[PDB]
Order: sequence, then C-alpha cells, then structure tokens
Amino acid sequence: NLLLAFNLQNALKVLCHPRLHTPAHTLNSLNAAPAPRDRRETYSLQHRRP
Amino acid sequence: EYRSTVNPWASQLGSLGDIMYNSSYRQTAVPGLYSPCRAFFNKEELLRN
Repeated sequence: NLLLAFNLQNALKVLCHPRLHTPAHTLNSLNAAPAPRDRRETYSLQHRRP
Repeated sequence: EYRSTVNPWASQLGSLGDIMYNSSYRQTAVPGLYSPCRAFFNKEELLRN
C-alpha cells in the first residue's frame, strides 16, 4: 500500500522507442487491406512546381 | 521503482548519514554510549544474516 508515482518519466521506457515512430507496418497493413476508402481527396497532397 | 532514493545525504557509499553511524568511521568513538542508528548502517549487522 505504498503510494507509487507514475508520471511521464516512467512512460519514456516505451514512448521513446523507434517502433512508435515508424509508420511502416501501419502502411503495409493499409496496403494489405481488402478495402480502401471510396471518397478520395486530391487538393493539397503534393506541391506542383510552377 | 520510479526514483533512486529520497535522502541523497544519507544513502550513499560514504555520506553524512554514513559517517555519523558507520563503525568504519567511528574509530575515535567511545565504546560506551548507545545510538539509535547503529543497527541501521553497520554493514556487519546487515550482512551477517
């Protein structure tokens, strides 16, 4: 019944890992998805050089 | 598990809370008088068991 203190300092043992800053498995699981979205957007994706 | 110690003046290998109450630094001490902390920092008391 000790009053332990979980601040953000302990959560750095997880949050500061590169597995939380990669999109790679997220991206290929979206690429392996059987259904992508129908309502596509095109307005401000990539910049055309004039 | 979230912090080392609360008293960094009494819980190091040699410090204030050690030098008053280590028998390794109480060489010039008298052999008579009792103190409360002598069972709290004597290394031969905590390691013989």
